[PDB]
Amino acid sequence: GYSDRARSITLGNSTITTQECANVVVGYGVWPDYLKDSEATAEDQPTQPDVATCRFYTLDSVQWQKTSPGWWWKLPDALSNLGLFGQNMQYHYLGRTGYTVHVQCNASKFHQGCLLVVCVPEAEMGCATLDNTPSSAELLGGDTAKEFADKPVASGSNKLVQRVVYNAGMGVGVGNLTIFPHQWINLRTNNSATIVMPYTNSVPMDNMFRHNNVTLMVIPFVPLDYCPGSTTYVPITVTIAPMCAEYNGLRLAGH
Amino acid sequence: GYSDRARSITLGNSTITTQECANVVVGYGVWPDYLKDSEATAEDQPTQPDVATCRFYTLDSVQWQKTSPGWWWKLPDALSNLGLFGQNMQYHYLGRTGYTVHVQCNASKFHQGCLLVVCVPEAEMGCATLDNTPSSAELLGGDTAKEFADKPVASGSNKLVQRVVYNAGMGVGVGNLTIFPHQWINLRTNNSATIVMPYTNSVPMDNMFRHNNVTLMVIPFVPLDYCPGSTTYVPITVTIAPMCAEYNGLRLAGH
Amino acid sequence: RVADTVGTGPTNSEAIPALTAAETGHTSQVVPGDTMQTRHVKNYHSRSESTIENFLCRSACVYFTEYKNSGAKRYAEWVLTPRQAAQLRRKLEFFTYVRFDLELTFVITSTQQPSTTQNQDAQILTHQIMYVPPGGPVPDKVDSYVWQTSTNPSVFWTEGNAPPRMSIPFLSIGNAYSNFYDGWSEFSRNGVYGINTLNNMGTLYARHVNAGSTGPIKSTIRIYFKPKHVKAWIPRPPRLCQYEKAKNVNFQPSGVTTTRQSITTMTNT
Amino acid sequence: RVADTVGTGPTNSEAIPALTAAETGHTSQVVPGDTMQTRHVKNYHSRSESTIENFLCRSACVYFTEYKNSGAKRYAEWVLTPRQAAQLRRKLEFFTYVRFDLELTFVITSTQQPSTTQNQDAQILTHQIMYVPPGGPVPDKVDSYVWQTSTNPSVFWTEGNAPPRMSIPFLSIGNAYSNFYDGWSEFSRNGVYGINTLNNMGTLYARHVNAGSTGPIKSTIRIYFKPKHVKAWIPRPPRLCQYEKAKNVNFQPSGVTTTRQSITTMTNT
Amino acid sequence: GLPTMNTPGSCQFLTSDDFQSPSAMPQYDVTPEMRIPGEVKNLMEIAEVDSVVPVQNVGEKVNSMEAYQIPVRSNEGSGTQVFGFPLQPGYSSVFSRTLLGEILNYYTHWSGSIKLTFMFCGSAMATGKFLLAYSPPGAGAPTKRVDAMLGTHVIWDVGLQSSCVLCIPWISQTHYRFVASDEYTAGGFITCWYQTNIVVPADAQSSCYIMCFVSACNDFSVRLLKDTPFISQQNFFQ
Amino acid sequence: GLPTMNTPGSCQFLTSDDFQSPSAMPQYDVTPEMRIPGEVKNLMEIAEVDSVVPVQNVGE
Amino acid sequence: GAQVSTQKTGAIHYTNINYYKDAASNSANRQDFTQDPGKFTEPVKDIMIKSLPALN
Amino acid sequence: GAQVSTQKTGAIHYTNINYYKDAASNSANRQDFTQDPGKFTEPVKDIMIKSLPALN
Ligand SMILES: O=C(O)c1ccc(NS(=O)(=O)c2ccc(N3C(=O)c4ccccc4C3=O)cc2)cc1
Ligand SMILES: O=C(O)c1ccc(NS(=O)(=O)c2ccc(N3C(=O)c4ccccc4C3=O)cc2)cc1
Repeated sequence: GYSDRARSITLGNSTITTQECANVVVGYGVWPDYLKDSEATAEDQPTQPDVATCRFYTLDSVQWQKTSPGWWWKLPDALSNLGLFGQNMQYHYLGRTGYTVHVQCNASKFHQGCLLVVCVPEAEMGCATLDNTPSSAELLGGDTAKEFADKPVASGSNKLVQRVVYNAGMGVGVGNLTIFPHQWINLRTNNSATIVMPYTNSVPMDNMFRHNNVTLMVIPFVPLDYCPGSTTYVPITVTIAPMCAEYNGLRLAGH
Repeated sequence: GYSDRARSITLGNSTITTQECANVVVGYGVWPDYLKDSEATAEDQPTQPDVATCRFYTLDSVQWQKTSPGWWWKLPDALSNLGLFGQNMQYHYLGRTGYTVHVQCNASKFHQGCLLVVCVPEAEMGCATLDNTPSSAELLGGDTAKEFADKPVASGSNKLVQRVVYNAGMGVGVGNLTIFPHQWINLRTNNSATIVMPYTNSVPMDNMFRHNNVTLMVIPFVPLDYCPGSTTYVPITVTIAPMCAEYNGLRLAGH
Repeated sequence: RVADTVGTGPTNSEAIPALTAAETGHTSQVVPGDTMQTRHVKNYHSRSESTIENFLCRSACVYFTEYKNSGAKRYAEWVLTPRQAAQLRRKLEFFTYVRFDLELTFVITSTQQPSTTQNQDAQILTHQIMYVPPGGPVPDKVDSYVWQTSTNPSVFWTEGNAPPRMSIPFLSIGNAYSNFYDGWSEFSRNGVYGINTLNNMGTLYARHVNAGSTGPIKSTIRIYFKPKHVKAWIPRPPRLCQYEKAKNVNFQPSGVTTTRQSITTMTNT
Repeated sequence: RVADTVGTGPTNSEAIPALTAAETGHTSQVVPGDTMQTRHVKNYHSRSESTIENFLCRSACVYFTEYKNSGAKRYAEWVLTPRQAAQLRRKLEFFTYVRFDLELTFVITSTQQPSTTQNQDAQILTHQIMYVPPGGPVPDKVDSYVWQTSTNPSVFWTEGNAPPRMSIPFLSIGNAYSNFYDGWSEFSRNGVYGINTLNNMGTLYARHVNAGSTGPIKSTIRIYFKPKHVKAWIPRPPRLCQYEKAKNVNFQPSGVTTTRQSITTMTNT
Repeated sequence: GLPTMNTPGSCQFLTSDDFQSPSAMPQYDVTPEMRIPGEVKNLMEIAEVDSVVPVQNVGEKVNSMEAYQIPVRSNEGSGTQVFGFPLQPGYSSVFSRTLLGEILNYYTHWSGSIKLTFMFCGSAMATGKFLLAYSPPGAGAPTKRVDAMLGTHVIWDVGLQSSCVLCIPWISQTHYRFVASDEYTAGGFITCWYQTNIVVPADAQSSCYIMCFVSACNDFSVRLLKDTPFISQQNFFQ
Repeated sequence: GLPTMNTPGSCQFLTSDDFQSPSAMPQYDVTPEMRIPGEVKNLMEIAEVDSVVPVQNVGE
Repeated sequence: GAQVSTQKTGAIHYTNINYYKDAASNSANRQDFTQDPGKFTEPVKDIMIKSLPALN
Repeated sequence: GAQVSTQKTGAIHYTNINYYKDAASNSANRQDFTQDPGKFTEPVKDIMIKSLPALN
């Protein structure tokens, strides 16, 4: 209907409308749907959270500086605090999810900059120490944005993650991250990215409080830039919504 | 129609008629035609020079002495000066051509002599120095006839071509050159040779200002001979006409 | 069999198949015809030697160990992983999930070791390569009851014949081998990182059956893997920076490209 | 199956199938019947063992190199060209363009080298012949990562068995291999002359897998080429003067024929 | 007895063979099959996706996010060169680490068109026109816009749809080309020139950026597999 | 097992043999075919062409 | 039964009979030609048609 | 299928079955008999008929 600048994604109670943007990028060509009986490995009865764990959970906003390295938020561990998603993953052994990762950032028409919004499934990060693994408090968020750096993280005995924008903390060239579903938030025109992740794993259902199946990375390829004066604080706000959640094996609260 | 002494080849504007000669020798059995889509390697759109690059370009005349070694003219590099053929090969990366090589030489009926007119595709000449390659200014013409010699070219550090009539500057016996399409210009009777070359290469189209697909060689097997007096200057004039020219990849002027 | 070009000609209408935002995460398909005019060109080129399987199905050496026939280490041991050779590893790490069968070929070659032993004469060493499934028994001394191969597969190969070959089917707890695992094995998120039990096909031990020559002989078992019946899902960036560890993705930061001169130079340094 | 003669008889009409100018570049076909009379003779002779393929499809040795199993040159290297042997080369240079598949057979034979080393005993050397496609990696030290044969084909051959054989298909950028190239690779017409990239199937390296005997052993890899599925276009004169270089047609002038006595002598000198 | 004579070719192991085999544990029941999203069945699925080209290089414009951005600025004289690199993927130090080029280094041959999408990431009021030209090998790269015109060019007029695809068509004298450097075949020169200088109003930054993306076309094929040179190891990973 | 007894003739390499073979890179797609002029299919095509005989010989 | 299929030709027939009990011991499926770039390329919800601009 | 063809006799039958995936690994085409000397011999435009002189 008319212009494609408009979009409106209603999931449950919360709606995200955007005045101006572009197309929604759908997964690898699959939209998250429930797991059928010919893939169901669980023998127990699953719950149906429906609309009450499919609302757009608005994670922490982070401020984009004129020159800023980039950010990443793990996916089952950014929602391990918010709402009933954070409950269910803890009371249930197995969980299965899809996402609507919607990154929204506005800017004036005198500002320029360009974010790459990718969603890397299975981002296994390296480490500054070449024989130690990361910690679980540097590697993961807490719904907070972890940010990289533009200089190598110095080696020692530290278990801090290796964080360099250009290697993406994985040891792959940053410019090749575009294979994975993504979109760009070029501030010239297009002010949001919508990436619909379908459930991707080697097993049909997996624990979410020990395994992080998706990692969102928002990397500015063209630094934010403008003239003197104006506004100097253009945040990037992430709204993520679980989609087609399904759990099994009703244990008890844990870690 | 009547006598076969007559022939008349009209290509575009220029016509070559000959009062007396013999049959036209057609290629290997193929007459040059345009390259079809099942051979077209180029993805670009080719030009059609038509009649304006299909006229008989009359190259340099050379004087046949009583005893003279022989001559050769490279084919895409004898026409790299004359007319629009010399332009097109320089503005276009790829080119494809056929030829009508018509060697004309007249003589009186008190003169004798006999030329072999062959067209050697891919004449890769040796060198006087047995470890150096030829130069590009001795090896090639400039539309001028390069002539061989009857004594071996002395070795040194020189990059001058090895030129001996009897080895044809290739290291093959001169008497075996007749496989290739040819004709004889026996001055007794028959005063021209017409050899219709079709495009011959391993690739469908190739640059012409770096590769010379045909080499015309005119070798006198029976020296010109006559009695004292009369005329003493029987030239050999070469008229070559491109046939079914086609170019691609409209670059800019080069070498 | 690839696609073909077709005749076009001039264009002056509002079509502009060129101009289109690439900000939408959509990689547009533009043919020659759109930016110029190109006649009908038939292409017979074949995009076969580029299939996922054919790419991965090439035997690559994953490892090799040495074992003296008379001394200390009379047996070698290897936990099966393709993560010991850079070459094969980088090909597998071009996909997040892969599923395949393996063909294990072992190229065992013996070399005499310098010694002052008198009258050294070999009587054709016979080698035993034994596969021990994950959670099997573990041999120590080379004479242990473990080497009886009661249920454990083994190839017995007499030297000077076609190299031993055996197949392994797809053995994974899951439904695909994970080439990248983000997660721990422990619920408290400590310990090993991405050392998940899905790509751990037990151990493979090898030893000399006989006592060979009187003198010492050292043999070199070279292991070859060849992926048959491959299915690969989720493509991902090839590794840039060099590998550092055989179970981690640890790396030292390095260049983004090979450097040259200016932005307008036409020749690589 | 060749043609047959048929009865003729006297001829007194204006036919003269003999007299005809050969100045027109037309090689006339004259039978026995035209210059005499010959009755009907049936010929069952067969012009098969003269076909283009059968002519060229004979295995010819193109080269051989040597490599010590313990010392310096532990590997040999060869840029594939048929231009290293006079015999095969002259047959190929009877055609301007040829297209074919290759069958590479390697006849590796080992010879012990004299030494004062004590108790030299071989344990069946295994040789590796590896094909490196054009623009591949180049091994240096014989232990380089290059020899992992990650994608590069290799034949592993244990000594004392049928010699290794492998096929190569037709690999050419163009649509035929050029046996004679008149042109340069450089647009300024300098540098190499007729060193075109169409007959350059990379390099082939070979080495000893094992450490063989305690003493030195030198092995000799002999390479055999055999053209299958041959198609040959544009015939041309066979080479007269001897070859001088493996990439040029350089020559020293020599005789046009072997000499004899007079023009009317009936016996060769 | 069935008479047979072993042809030479037997008793060898190739590193690219394919045959029947004896099994290990026989009758093993393989796990089921899941239809996990994003199945790959051909390398051309991966090769036809855009990847950012790190066109800029200096010596520290190859260790940051400065590599991927191509500096564009308003210069009063028009005919200035924006960038320039040869098209010779899998050898050129501009495409040596891109997604297309990295797949290409496992192959010796390649054929097909290549798409260079240039995306203007300037201000939203900045304008400019660029003459993106590809000049086939026939001479040694233009040094003026007046020479670049003669080639196959596309004038890109900016203003909404912040990308414009200059599609480089197949111009070669052969049905394949080498990935590794050769001089029998070459790939010409890709240059960009200002057609009409970057006009930027007040309060808008006068230095913008362009991004270059490399992708394969659908008329693309690679042939003859070899193994990469851009990966290495010394001792085994312990 | 299919009983066979190797007849003598096996385990040799002739220089004029002809057999099936294992391929190198499998599934390689050979380049197209052009109908380049002057195809040769028999040596009698070449042998039935005139060549000048150097009948005279002396020493120069 | 004997499965007969054309050899991979550029521009014929080989018998092949599986001889082993398992189906994990059969020769590789080198021939298996399929292409479907509507996945990673153009993953968008509503396909952009090449005749107008993607955005309004 | 099995291709049966006569052995090259002077003046019978052999089974041959291609066993390899590629068609570049099949045995040579030793039998392939054709002759057509209307090429290099007599390449003239208008064929000279043997009953009169070529020239007038
Ligand atoms: O290879 C295995 O299957 C095999 C090898 C060692 C093995 N371990 S054991 O149970 O400790 C064992 C250890 C030694 C012997 N053993 C001897 O001590 C001996 C002395 C003289 C002749 C024979 C033998 C002989 O077998 C038998 C069994 C089991 C099986
Ligand atoms: O053949 C190849 O595939 C192969 C040979 C050498 C090679 N190059 S390397 O990456 O420099 C390398 C160099 C040496 C070793 N290596 C050792 O240093 C060693 C010591 C003791 C036991 C085994 C080994 C062993 O493999 C492994 C790799 C790669 C592969």
